[PDB]
Amino acid sequence: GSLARAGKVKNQTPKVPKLDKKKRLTGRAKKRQLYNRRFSDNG
Amino acid sequence: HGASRYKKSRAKMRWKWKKKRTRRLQKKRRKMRQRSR
Amino acid sequence: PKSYRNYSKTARNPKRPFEKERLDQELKLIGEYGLKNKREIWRVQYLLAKIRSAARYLLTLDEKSSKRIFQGEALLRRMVRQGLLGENEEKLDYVLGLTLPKLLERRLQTKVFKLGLAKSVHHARVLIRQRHIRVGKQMVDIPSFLVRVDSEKHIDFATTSPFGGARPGRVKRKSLKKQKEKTEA
Amino acid sequence: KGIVVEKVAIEAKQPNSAYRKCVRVQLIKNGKKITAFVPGDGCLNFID
RNA sequence: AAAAACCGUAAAUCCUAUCUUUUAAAGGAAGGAGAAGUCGUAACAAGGUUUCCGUAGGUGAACCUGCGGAAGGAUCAU
RNA sequence: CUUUUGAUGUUAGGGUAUUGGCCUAACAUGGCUAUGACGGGUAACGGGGAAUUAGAGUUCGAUUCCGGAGAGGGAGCCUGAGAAAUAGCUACCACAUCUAAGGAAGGCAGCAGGCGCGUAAAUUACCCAAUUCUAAAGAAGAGAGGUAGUGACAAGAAAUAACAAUGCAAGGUUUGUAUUGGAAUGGUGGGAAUUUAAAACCUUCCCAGAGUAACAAUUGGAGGGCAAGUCUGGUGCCAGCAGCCGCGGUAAUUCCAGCUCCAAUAGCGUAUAUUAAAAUUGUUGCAGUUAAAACGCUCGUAGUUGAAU
Repeated sequence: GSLARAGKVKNQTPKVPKLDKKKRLTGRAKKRQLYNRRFSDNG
Repeated sequence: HGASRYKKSRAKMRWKWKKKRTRRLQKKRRKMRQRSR
Repeated sequence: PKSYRNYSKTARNPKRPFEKERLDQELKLIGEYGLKNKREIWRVQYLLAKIRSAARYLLTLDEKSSKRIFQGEALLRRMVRQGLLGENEEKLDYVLGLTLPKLLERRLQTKVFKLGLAKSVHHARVLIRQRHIRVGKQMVDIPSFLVRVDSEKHIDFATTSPFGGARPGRVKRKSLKKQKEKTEA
Repeated sequence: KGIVVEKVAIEAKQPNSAYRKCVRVQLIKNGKKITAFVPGDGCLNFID
């Protein structure tokens, strides 16, 4: 007899949007970005 | 199960008395079956 | 009823999905050969495992066994034709030593980058996609094209490509320039 | 596929402490009564 | 040609019997799970009567006692 | 177990296209069985094959081909070279259609399609052009078959950029990286060649046709297993998460969210089943003093195994 609390924190969570950012590039260019950001800058 | 009855390491009821109680229950059940049939 | 057209897989999933060293070397390979996705090197390992299993089975047989002097020579000549083996090779043991880079060297993008044309491996990939390259009398826009030892001699720009002698440049920009010149004059 | 009979809260085990929101379903194949857990946080009130 | 009879092939229905599967049920008796419930202290220390086995009887319960075994004993030993 | 009611065999016959207990008459008492008969179960059509496989193995095979069987369930029959035929007939049972009530007519487990059942499966499309069959055999038909439609069942290839300059970082004037700014190219729209039975698709050619290339990639996670945050808010044993171990009672690396990151990627989760993992079914190849497991003991038939020459 405690089904009235379903979704308590779901409903109590403050609502914030997801903003805009840049379009997240995909595909072969994503792999090239991971590759060079992993092996180039580090020294 | 098999022949590893008793072996009280678990700290349980004594197997001999468990067997005796089960046998008493079986005797009662057999008597009830005989009465019914 | 059911069509009799055969079809089969080309890649095998790795198992143990999060092996750090395997992931790192895969990233090395795909980044430095400019390929697009983890499926590609898996197809390459699938192929290489096929030749490797063939070679292992052949090497299990004794010498002078007709099965050997047939299948082994067929495999050897096929490998030297695809360019994975040099003239210094004569045995199947040398086949057994084939590696992933030695198989990735024959990709079309890798070959065009090596020969020039594109100053980047990704530039080579994108050019192949934009169908600017020819293997002689025939134009292919498949970057995973594997070239043979009789093909690298005639890899060059497609005749219908702007870099191959076709339509020079941006028709929009050219028309705008000519219209502006005509209006000014 | 089944028909919801009613919602019910079920205790968690002793080390835990929670009222998992499950439902009781009468299946259509056989009319058998089963208990099915409703995943998600607030999904219990989203079923009739 | 109808029609009929007789052997034969023989659907189908009914009776009876058996078997298989499912299922109701007063009452009875288990098992498992839950909670801080009640009563005791059985086992683990020589667990405060060493423990256990088979069997038999008894008791609110764990259990107790008799007979014969075992050490997995608390003894590898005048 | 079988054997009155054919079970096993003999003799004679009947019947068949032919042999035969296939059936009849007489006679005999045989026939099978722990090397599993006779029964029961199968969510069992068999095989060619499929998945997984180091080698063994384990599981699957309704389903392209072959063989078998069936046309709601049984039985019977005509024609015919060939049928116990079912888009042939006859009857019964169960359904079910029209009827003027007297009577007629039916069989989608063919192709579409509908209802129902369900977790679970497409268009009441086009054509005989290809393959092939039937005919009185170019020329007619063929829901055989082919074509298209629906189709993230599976399978293959493969976009979501690339490049040059400064500014920044790293290095002795080489790499990565926010600005600019021109090329390349598909997706898409249109016309055409072509293809096609017709059409569509592919391919090819010509016009338009990308800068936030808005022509924007998602799914699942970030304690361990297991790659990736003790970052920030909310909740505070509640809500919830969690395959397992566990997290949650005011610093929650695990819940609810934002950011970031990780993995796979036009694919990614979930459920169930199955295979490997499993040398946890062990012939290869397990274990049996104490973890599960040497029969209380001996004899003993079947079985298994057996000195040398």
